Amino acid sequence: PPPVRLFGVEGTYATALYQAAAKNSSIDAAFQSLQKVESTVKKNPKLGHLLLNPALSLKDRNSVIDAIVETHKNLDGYVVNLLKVLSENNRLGCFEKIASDFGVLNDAHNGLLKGTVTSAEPLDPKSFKRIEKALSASKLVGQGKSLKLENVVKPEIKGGLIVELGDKTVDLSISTKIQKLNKVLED
Amino acid sequence: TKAQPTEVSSILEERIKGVSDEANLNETGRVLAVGDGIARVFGLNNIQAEELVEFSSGVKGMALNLEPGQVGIVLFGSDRLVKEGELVKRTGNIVDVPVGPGLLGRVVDALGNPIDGKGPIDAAGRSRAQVKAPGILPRRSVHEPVQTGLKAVDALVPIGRGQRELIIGDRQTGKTAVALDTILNQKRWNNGSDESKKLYCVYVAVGQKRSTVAQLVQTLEQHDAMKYSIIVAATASEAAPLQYLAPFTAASIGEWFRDNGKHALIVYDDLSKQAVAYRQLSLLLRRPPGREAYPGDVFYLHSRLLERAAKLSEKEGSGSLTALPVIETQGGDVSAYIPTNVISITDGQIFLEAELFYKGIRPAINVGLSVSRVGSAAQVKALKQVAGSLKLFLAQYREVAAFAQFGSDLDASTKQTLVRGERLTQLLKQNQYSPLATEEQVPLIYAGVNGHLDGIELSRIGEFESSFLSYLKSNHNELLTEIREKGELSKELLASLKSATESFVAT
Amino acid sequence: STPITGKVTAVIGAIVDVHFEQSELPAILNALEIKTPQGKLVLEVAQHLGENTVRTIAMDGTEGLVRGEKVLDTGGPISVPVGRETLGRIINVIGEPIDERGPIKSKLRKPIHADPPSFAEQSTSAEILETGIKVVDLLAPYARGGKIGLFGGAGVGKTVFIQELINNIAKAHGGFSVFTGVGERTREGNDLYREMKETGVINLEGESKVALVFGQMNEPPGARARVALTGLTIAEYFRDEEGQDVLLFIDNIFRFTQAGSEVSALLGRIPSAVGYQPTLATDMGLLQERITTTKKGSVTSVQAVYVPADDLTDPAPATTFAHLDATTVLSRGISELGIYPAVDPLDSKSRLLDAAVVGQEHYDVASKVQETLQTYKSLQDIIAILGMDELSEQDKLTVERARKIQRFLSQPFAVAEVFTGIPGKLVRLKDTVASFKAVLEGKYDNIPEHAFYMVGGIEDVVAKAEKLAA
Amino acid sequence: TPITGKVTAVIGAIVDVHFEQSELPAILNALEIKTPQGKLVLEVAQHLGENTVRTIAMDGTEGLVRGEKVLDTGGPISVPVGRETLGRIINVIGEPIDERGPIKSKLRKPIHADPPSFAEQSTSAEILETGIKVVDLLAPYARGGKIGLFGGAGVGKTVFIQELINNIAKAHGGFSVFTGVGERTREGNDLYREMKETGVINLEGESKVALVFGQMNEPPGARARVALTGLTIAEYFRDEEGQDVLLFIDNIFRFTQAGSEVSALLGRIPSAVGYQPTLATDMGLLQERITTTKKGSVTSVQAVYVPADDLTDPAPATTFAHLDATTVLSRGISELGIYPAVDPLDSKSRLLDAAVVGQEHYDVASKVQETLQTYKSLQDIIAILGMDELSEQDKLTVERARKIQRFLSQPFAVAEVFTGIPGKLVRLKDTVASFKAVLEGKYDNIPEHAFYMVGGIEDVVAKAEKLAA
Repeated sequence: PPPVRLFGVEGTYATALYQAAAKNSSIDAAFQSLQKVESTVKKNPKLGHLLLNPALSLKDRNSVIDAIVETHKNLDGYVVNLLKVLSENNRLGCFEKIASDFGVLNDAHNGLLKGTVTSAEPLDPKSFKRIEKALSASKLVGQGKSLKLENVVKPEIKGGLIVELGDKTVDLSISTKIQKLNKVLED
Repeated sequence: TKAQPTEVSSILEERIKGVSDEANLNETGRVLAVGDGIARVFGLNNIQAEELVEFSSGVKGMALNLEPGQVGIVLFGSDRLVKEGELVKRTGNIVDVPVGPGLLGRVVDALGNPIDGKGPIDAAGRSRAQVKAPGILPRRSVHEPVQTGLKAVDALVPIGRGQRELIIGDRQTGKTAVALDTILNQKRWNNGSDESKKLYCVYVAVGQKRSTVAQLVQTLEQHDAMKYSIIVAATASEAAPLQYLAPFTAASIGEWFRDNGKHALIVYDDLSKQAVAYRQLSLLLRRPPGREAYPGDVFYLHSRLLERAAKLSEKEGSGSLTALPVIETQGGDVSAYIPTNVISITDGQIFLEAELFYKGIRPAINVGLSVSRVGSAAQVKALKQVAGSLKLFLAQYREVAAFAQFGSDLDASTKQTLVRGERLTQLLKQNQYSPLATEEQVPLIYAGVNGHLDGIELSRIGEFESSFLSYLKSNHNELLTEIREKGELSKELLASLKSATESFVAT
Repeated sequence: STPITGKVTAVIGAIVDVHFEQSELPAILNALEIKTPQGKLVLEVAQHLGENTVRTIAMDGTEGLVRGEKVLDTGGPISVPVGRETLGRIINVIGEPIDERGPIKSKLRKPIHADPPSFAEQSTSAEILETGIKVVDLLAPYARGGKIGLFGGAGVGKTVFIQELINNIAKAHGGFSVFTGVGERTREGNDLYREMKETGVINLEGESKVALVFGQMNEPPGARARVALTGLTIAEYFRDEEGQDVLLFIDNIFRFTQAGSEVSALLGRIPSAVGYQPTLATDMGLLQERITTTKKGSVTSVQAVYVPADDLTDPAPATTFAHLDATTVLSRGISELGIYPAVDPLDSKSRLLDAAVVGQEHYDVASKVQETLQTYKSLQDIIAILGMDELSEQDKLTVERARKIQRFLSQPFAVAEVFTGIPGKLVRLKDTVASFKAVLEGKYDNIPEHAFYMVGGIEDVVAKAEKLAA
Repeated sequence: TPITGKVTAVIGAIVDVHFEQSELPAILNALEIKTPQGKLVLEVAQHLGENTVRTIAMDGTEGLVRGEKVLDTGGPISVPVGRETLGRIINVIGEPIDERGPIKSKLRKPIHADPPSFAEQSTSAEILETGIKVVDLLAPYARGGKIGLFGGAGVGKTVFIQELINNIAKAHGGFSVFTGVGERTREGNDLYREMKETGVINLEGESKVALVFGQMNEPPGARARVALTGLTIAEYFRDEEGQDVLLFIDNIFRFTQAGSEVSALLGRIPSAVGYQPTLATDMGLLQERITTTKKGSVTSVQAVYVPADDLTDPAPATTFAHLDATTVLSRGISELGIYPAVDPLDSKSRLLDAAVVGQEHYDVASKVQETLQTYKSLQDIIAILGMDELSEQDKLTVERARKIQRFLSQPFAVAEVFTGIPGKLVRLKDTVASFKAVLEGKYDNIPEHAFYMVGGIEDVVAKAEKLAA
């Protein structure tokens, strides 16, 4: 079956798009065209960011689609069928949802991996780079699989660190150790 | 957001590819949810409601749910045969059965396959599963008797051609046997002639085991009556949709007789099993269920079924389908939804009580709750005359008998009632497989009602009855001939009968 | 103008969903017609569900509906025909001439959804109908423009009681009547048609002082629901527009409740108590409120109610019990006692009985009756074990009187010259009060108990005493 | 087959597979997931589409890792049948748990099977005697019959059945099947031990009873298909061997119960009480696969653990349809101390016809029924007021009935230990005689306790002398 089975909430639509356009081989193209229309949707503020949510007709929904495909003369044709589907199912709220999901599948085709290095505060770039190197060096990142690593600020955790990527994490935090210390001195 | 029937990834992926249903799916469709003997197919965009769909596995399934998604075809098949992703091809016919006269002497399953293997049925037509009941104007008032040859039934709740009377009472307390007796007494006219006095008999057995059915056919063949009987069967094993479909197609078979202007009688054993079947069906078509889990429109189904039997107008001959519904009462609880519903629909109740069977009253009829609303409109005139105060005696007996056990003082007047009452009850009792002619029920009832049995001791009442009949057969066989021929007791007959009773009550 | 085209989307029993043309939804309670091989199926719009997809209830069978089948829109509430030539016709739910004396000669048509009268219009009368039936006259007098209620169980000759009422009051009264049968059996139907053809209340050339709406239980539950509505509009036409008196009869209103209950599930409404529709109260209310005596007409409904297993506690009977003006309970026991009327005197109670409305004498006489019977019931427990032993002489006279009264109430019905074969007896109200007064005074306590049984007035009781004497 | 899938979900023991192939197992096919626990057998029950079947799991699902390899075994699992299944205890899957090593067989037959047709039937009428007096009087067994025992443990469900095995199956020469669904393990071990002791199994010697045992510890799904497995073994005997068969099923409430458990998980709106909407159909299939065909006569015995003795619960109700004799045994009568504890006004047989057991027998039985019903009727009056405040006629009736009740107590032979009274076996011809006498009150003149816990009429007399001493 096609790489990465997500099957989200209306992510079966994304899956469908992925596999259908994967056999067209125009997934990068599709993704790019989808991104371009998604961006111009995001930069369309009245409607589709203020009537992102529906209340429109079938016919009016269709006419909203016609304006959307009026803006782009490069819009593939599988995502023009996807637009049709979304119009017909009268979902537009799962427009960005599908975009994100198709993106995950797409970047799975690309083989880009994602990670996160939550910390209390944002840290040094030297640390970021050393960790990125380390993670790529480690078997955790496979070869032919790229690494995207995002440091995030998670002041919710005070002190400590957690490295996260490929749903496998190493958590060397202060909080857990403090917890354990406390617990053991409540023994 | 929400689940949608087009979520299915194969449908969905075709839509992305700009591929469409292409209208082949106006008459074909691809299975995609199946299991539990219920399928839902995508396609069939033209499809009559209630149509029969020939599954490409080869099964037939009626279609009862039509959704803009997936039309829900209730399979008549078996799961193991069926496979998912199959194509289904529309029969193009709303459910229909072969109907004729050749069904006489045939056990047939729901789809009309002779399961007794008497080979091809000579069916003079096909009919449709639901056929609307004839109009108010298309009825004629009922007046023609139907008799089971059981004195209690005939006397207390007389049945007429084109009536619905509900046999209700505790499960498998030989419930069936009460009905079978009717078939047996219908031997006398059937063997004879007079078409309007012949009731062809259609016994419908739903939910019953093959062994039960086999016993029934054995008894019917033993009493040689299978010839005028039709047995429509849907055994317990056979599909719940087929069980649901079975009464309505039994009705159609009956309607051919009725329509032809001939009179017939349909026994529906057991409608309770129809309800269970419709329950299964409904809950796997996932409509929200009615109280007691039986579907919310169970009444509509049952009501339409029962109202399709009656006596037609003189315009339409006056062929009468007569019905006897039979409802099993679980723990004798009539407050139960299915019993409540049926009670309203039917034109009589023939309440049976289990305790009275053990008490020795067999047939055990709970005569207080047994009613025939139409009543003695169709009752034989002679039998009407004699049994006029039979109700009063029994009703008085019921009250008096209750008091007597609560240790209240008893006078001669109460003991007159007690003596009379005891004899009447004993008079009513009859052994299974013994229907008795009206000509020989009228004397016995005369004797009882005219109080001569009060004298005769309770133990030997059965002896008296047997001997009395023999005596009348020997001597007052002229009297019997007259009762048969004129069906009314003239003054001469009443006097003759009184004298006859006295002579045999004098031993 | 241009019928909104609808395409069926889902046939899910009676519920049939249609997909009307965009930017135009036929309003809730409208009537859609779909031409079908069997007439025109009428679908009553009952919800809007979104994007011009409605959910409607069928009023005729749903066989052979092809998905996406063109649906014309009539554009408004199911409109029957009304007129004075609707009298003596059998008219089905969607207003078809099932009279079978050919097409009804329409004057006007009216919708079957109409808002009940306002508080201001309603004017409360206080006049007494009398049926000549002893139990009714003494213990629960009926009142002009009333809402009489025949609560009782299964087959207590419910129809038979109504037939007796039709025999007496309807034939007598000059007003119109409307006979409405909701889920009546076709056996009962044929009898009613024949019976009122025979009594000439339906005169086949002559004028008819009754109209018929025979609703058959084989008709879909949805259609069964709006049999009632149809009947109401005919009555409204009489009450208002013809400005005459009416004398509505509906049978059986448990079927009306039941019908709504069935389609409740299909409408997707969460089951309420004992599986009844959650809209039970308001639906009952619309029916009951529609029937009233306005500044204009006056309508006397007699509504049969089937009380499952005589559980009046059952919420559907209990709700109806409140809404009806002049309750009468007919219990099984009384039938079994052989007393026909089956009216249970203790449980039949009408607030029309007053010492002003029927005067002090009538009231006092009835008060004595009520006490006598209630005592008798109380004494039943003592009599059961102890017998007539601990009882006083006074108690013994009361017991004897109660038995005499019990069987004095017994009176044969004219329509039970077939179901009992005894000539019917109707005794005028004043005469009944007098005759009962005598009994209570004990002026006829020398008369045998069975010489009160199943006979009319005092003259008759005395005559049956003479008969027994001989 | 190289048709494989992965485990998408493990929602209870109703695992869901995702067949990644475009070839899909058919419904009622069987799949094996190979585990370090051995194998797990699953059986396809739904296709949910998108190439995801939903499968009943015959064994426990502890430890399953999602995505694990599924491999398709294909079709209903086929158990192994033969004479080499005689005297073997086989697991649900079929593995011999009596450890006589792998059962070699000729024919392996699919667990699911279709029930014999209406054409293929044979109507029995032959009385089969039990030697239990109450049974003989009220509702005698019949060869090929389907007899049923209602009432839960609280009658000692097993104890009644054990007596039947002891009596009937020592005189039965044909094959015999005990299939015990949800049978409490120690009791099953006892049965196996007893059978070997009574030589009906001999593990060096011959056997002529075969065993299928499903313990109540077994996961619900396993319990659901224990019955179907047993029915296959039975079909081989009934059909292929042709030899007459006995069959015992204990407990078929557990069969229903197992179904009721799976139903919710399967995705069904549960019908009344909680039973599966497919309760009737499921009951239908099982009970029409035990019929007496022209190929063979199989006497079947069904044991229903009536939940709290509510017969109104739908599962006991649906059992009544498929039985030709019933012997409902009541907790009340158990409290009265009567073993056998069979309720006498709640027993029935189609074989109680007067042309079957003879008019004299029927008349005798009739009088008992009437007498006992009177006795039950006057229970109210008796409790509220004394028996000396009953009618003269009635006090005799009551006294007779009190004797009849005690008379029905027959010492049990298999519960000879438990009762502590040496068992009895009383001939049917003898039974008719004994009751005839009692009804004529011939020997009624001696203690009611003399009628208590004894065999034949002669025994009552002797024990009266014993009591007199």
